[PDB]
Amino acid sequence: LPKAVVFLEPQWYRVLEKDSVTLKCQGAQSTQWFHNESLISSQASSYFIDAATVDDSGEYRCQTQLSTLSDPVQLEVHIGWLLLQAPRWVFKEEDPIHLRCHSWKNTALHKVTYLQNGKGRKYFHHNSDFYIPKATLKDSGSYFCRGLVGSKNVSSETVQITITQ
Amino acid sequence: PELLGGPSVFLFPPKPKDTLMISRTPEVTCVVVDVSHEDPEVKFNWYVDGVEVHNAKTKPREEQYNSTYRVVSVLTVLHQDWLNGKEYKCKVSNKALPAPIEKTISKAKGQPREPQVYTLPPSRDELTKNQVSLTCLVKGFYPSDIAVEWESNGQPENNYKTTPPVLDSDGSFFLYSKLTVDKSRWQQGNVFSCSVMHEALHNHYTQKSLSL
Amino acid sequence: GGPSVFLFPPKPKDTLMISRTPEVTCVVVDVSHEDPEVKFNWYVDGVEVHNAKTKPREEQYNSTYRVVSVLTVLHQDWLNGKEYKCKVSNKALPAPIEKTISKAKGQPREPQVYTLPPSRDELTKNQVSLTCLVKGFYPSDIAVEWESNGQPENNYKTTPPVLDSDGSFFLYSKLTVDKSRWQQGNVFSCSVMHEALHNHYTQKSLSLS
Ligand SMILES: *[C@@H]1O[C@H](CO)[C@@H](O[C@@H]2O[C@H](CO)[C@@H](O[C@@H]3O[C@H](CO[C@H]4O[C@H](CO)[C@@H](O)[C@H](O)[C@@H]4O[C@@H]4O[C@H](CO)[C@@H](O)[C@H](O)[C@H]4NC(C)=O)[C@@H](O[C@@H]4O[C@H](CO)[C@@H](O)[C@H](O)[C@H]4NC(C)=O)[C@H](O[C@H]4O[C@H](CO)[C@@H](O)[C@H](O)[C@@H]4O[C@@H]4O[C@H](CO)[C@@H](O)[C@H](O)[C@H]4NC(C)=O)[C@@H]3O)[C@H](O)[C@H]2NC(C)=O)[C@H](O)[C@H]1NC(C)=O
Ligand SMILES: *[C@H]1O[C@H](CO)[C@@H](O[C@@H]2O[C@H](CO)[C@@H](O[C@@H]3O[C@H](CO[C@H]4O[C@H](CO)[C@@H](O)[C@H](O)[C@@H]4O[C@@H]4O[C@H](CO)[C@@H](O)[C@H](O)[C@H]4NC(C)=O)[C@@H](O[C@@H]4O[C@H](CO)[C@@H](O)[C@H](O)[C@H]4NC(C)=O)[C@H](O[C@@H]4O[C@H](CO)[C@@H](O)[C@H](O)[C@@H]4O[C@@H]4O[C@H](CO)[C@@H](O)[C@H](O)[C@H]4NC(C)=O)[C@@H]3O)[C@H](O)[C@H]2NC(C)=O)[C@H](O)[C@H]1NC(C)=O
Ligand SMILES: *[C@@H]1O[C@H](CO)[C@@H](O[C@@H]2O[C@H](CO)[C@@H](O[C@@H]3O[C@H](CO[C@@H]4O[C@H](CO[C@@H]5O[C@H](CO)[C@@H](O)[C@H](O)[C@@H]5O)[C@@H](O)[C@H](O[C@@H]5O[C@H](CO)[C@@H](O)[C@H](O)[C@@H]5O)[C@@H]4O)[C@@H](O)[C@H](O[C@@H]4O[C@H](CO)[C@@H](O)[C@H](O)[C@@H]4O[C@H]4O[C@H](CO)[C@@H](O)[C@H](O)[C@@H]4O)[C@@H]3O)[C@H](O)[C@H]2NC(C)=O)[C@H](O)[C@H]1NC(C)=O
Ligand SMILES: *[C@@H]1O[C@H](CO)[C@@H](O[C@@H]2O[C@H](CO)[C@@H](O)[C@H](O)[C@H]2NC(C)=O)[C@H](O)[C@H]1NC(C)=O
Repeated sequence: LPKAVVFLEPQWYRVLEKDSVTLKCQGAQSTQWFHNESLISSQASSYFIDAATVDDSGEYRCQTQLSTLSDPVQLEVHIGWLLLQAPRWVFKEEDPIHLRCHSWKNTALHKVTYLQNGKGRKYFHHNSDFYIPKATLKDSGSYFCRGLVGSKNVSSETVQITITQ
Repeated sequence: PELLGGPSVFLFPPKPKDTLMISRTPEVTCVVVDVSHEDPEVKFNWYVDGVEVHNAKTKPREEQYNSTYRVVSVLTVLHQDWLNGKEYKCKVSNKALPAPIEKTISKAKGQPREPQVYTLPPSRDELTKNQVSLTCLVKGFYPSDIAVEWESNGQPENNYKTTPPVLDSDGSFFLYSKLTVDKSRWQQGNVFSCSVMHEALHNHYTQKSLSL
Repeated sequence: GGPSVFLFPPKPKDTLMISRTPEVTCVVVDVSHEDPEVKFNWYVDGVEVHNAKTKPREEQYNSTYRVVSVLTVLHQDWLNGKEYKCKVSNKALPAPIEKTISKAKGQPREPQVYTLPPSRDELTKNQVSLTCLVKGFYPSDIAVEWESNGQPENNYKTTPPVLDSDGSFFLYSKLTVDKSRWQQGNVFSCSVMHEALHNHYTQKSLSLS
């Protein structure tokens, strides 16, 4: 009894409306897809969301003829200008941390700041991913990003990032 | 114009006069600016204390010099609704925004304080010049919405300028109005009146005289 | 994009008093950690001057740098409309940012100053309003203060300048004093400083009638 697996591409499970998301079903022939425990039309091996809306949020499970039903994979579609994305929330010492200040429709953002516990940690003239090459205990905390979209000053929601010894 | 950030909303309260005299119609103006040609459609929802209302009047989209559309919606408010402190909310939807923009205006919250009105004769040194200055000091008032006019014999005098209101160090507001007139009118002396409209005045009106 | 520049003029009181030293202030913000070097060049009427004082960069709470350069100016240079240019160079800018400031243009008009006792009506109140009218001044740059018997009175507020019909400006200053301090017969003074006043200064006094 091999379990099918839902992979996200690109891997971010938190996305903004209008983002594209591909859900790939890894089993092993034919496919079925459940959204919020209910069958959707697609029987394709990879289910494609052209332009994400809030209602696309929730749980996805797939299955193939040679598979049992997959564990649920969560997708969260957020509404707003900015979303701070991460590969995961928990990191160990010396790992690299890669945060992304994703902006709506990938709109040009400038004068961008990544904040840790309300204090600026990194500023870029132009939207750029924040990189910590090797994590330390002192890097854990609450993060958001903000910037200028033209002249509008916008801000992402906060995320928690933990570093373990 | 790149209009990268999409439209902006500005929400204006009614003119003080309009809120005070039943002869005038007070309105709150929601104006949406920096609307693009490519996503020109703007939707308005209006709310009073959280309750949605349908009596607004939206003008058609207006082509602007800067190569944007400007689009305006006016909601006529009822007189006592504004003075009771009811919150007016304009929600603006448009495809160049990831979410509707919500703006909220209401009257200034806080104890209304009654204005003291003091007419002040021109100084002894100005009394040698050809034209003199009649001062109306209006102080101790709250909120800052107020209107000040001048009259002589019950007919308007138009040769006056009024300051904005100024936050006084006691937390209330004051202003000064200056009426300039000929020296001989004062030496005679004609009777001038400084008249003021504010919610905390009985009948929303008071008048103070100035003579030699 | 890159860092932004703000060029601030001197305090008007500073340009008018001999005992003071007016300065022009050039402020650079949003200077990155990557490109933190900032170079200033200053010009007066087009000729470069070398006596600006530049402060060490200060890291802000948001993790950008802020760098300030201050140029001391001559009162007369400013008052005669000379132009002050701050040129800022930094790696993150393709070209330097230039800012120029000067005194507002137009023919200076001498303000007239009048003091006004409280309206008789105000005498039921515990404190009274002493009024100083200042009118017919151009440009709008002005300083108004109050003093009693040689000591600065702090309990006044001044309206912003208001454009009068003839193109000049007027304002009112209101000093509040205890009603008993007024009934005592103290001399109160309205001090006005404007470029078009003789010695940039005048005083008009108010007292019990
Ligand atoms: C990280 O953290 C840093 C530090 O906190 C932060 O820096 C701040 O950044 C903003 C820009 O994003 C900058 O904002 C500018 O502020 C000025 C006025 O600033 C004075 O007053 C504020 C308090 O109100 C005070 O915080 C400042 O320290 C400063 O104080 C003055 O300091 C000087 C010398 O130190 C003293 O001599 C003065 O006495 C003292 N003044 C006071 C009052 O205390 C503002 O400029 C003024 O704005 C008013 C109206 O808002 C105008 O009427 C006035 O003319 C104008 N003066 C001048 C000289 O320009 C700036 O607004 C201008 O630029 C805006 C575009 O950014 C624009 O919207 C405005 O309309 C205005 O445009 C200018 O108009 C004039 C004509 O009016 C034009 O000649 C000029 O060319 C126009 N400029 C244009 C088009 O670009 C602006 O709001 C703060 O000052 C910074 N704070 C500090 C402490 O430095 C970073 O942003 C943060 N970074 C990130 C990524 O988060
Ligand atoms: C292409 O062209 C477009 C038009 O051709 C252009 O659109 C313009 O965009 C700019 C922004 O870029 C807008 O700027 C606004 O302007 C208002 C004032 O607007 C009135 O007065 C102007 C003259 O000063 C008029 O030009 C304008 O038509 C408005 O006129 C009023 O209209 C009413 C109904 O139509 C009517 O009832 C009035 O009688 C009438 N006239 C007058 C004289 O009032 C700024 O006004 C604020 O407003 C607050 C609350 O309303 C007041 O308390 C403040 O005193 C006042 N500020 C002043 C005088 O400095 C307005 O608000 C500011 O917003 C910025 C940030 O966005 C802040 O820096 C300021 O602090 C202020 O923010 C407010 O602060 C208040 C005080 O505490 C607070 O209560 C508010 O919460 C706070 N609000 C916000 C949002 O933060 C801002 O500067 C123009 O109005 C647009 N012009 C037109 C014609 O619609 C477009 O931008 C161009 N596009 C491009 C790409 O170039
Ligand atoms: C888009 O929008 C966002 C959102 O609006 C905007 O963000 C906002 O930017 C503002 C401008 O930069 C910013 O205001 C400044 O904020 C900081 C606040 O941090 C303060 O920290 C103080 C102490 O520092 C720390 O102390 C702790 C413990 O004490 C230590 O652990 C740390 O190591 C560190 O040293 C703290 O005391 C202070 O608290 C303040 O005061 C009391 C304290 O009792 C408190 O009760 C208040 O709540 C208050 O917050 C802050 O938390 C601050 O430094 C700035 O300081 C001032 O600047 C003011 C005007 O700019 C002025 O009134 C002050 O006098 C002081 O100026 C002094 O410094 C300047 C040089 O910069 C100099 O010119 C001047 O002469 C003085 O010497 C100021 O308040 C907002 O915080 C920020 N808002 C948010 C939510 O982040 C963005 O900038 C825009 N974004 C983009 C991306 O473009
Ligand atoms: C699947 O379930 C999720 C609940 O987790 C739904 O997400 C909510 O959607 C509504 C409106 O569409 C929003 O108001 C909520 O804020 C969403 N909640 C969360 C937690 O994201 C989703 O709509 C459901 N989709 C379908 C097709 O049934």
